Amino acid sequence: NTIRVFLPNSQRTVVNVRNGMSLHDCLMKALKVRGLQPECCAVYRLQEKKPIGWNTDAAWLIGEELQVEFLDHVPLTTHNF
Ligand SMILES: *[C@@H](c1ccc(OCC(N)=O)c(OC)c1)[C@H]1C(=O)c2ccccc2N1C(C)=O
Repeated sequence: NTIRVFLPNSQRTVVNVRNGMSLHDCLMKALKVRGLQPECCAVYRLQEKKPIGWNTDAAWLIGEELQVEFLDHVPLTTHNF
């Protein structure tokens, strides 16, 4: 049960989905092997780009195309403690 995921810089990957798996868990490895972390990105369902969260249950998205974008490079609030 595969989902098509478009990535930044014209890249693209297919990921496998099991029931209950979150989007984060479904995409973690496919992003890691391309040098990307979900925490640095936003994800969308193509339907237009509709934003969805990283805790979306990916089983409901089988059959759709998703898109991953980098978050804009703006400073984060300090969290060192
Ligand atoms: C990726 C990363 C990039 C940008 C982030 O947020 C930008 C924003 N204002 O929302 C982000 O949030 C977690 C992550 C990578 C970084 O480039 C980076 C900078 C600072 C802190 C953490 C990170 N990054 C992570 C989480 O790997």
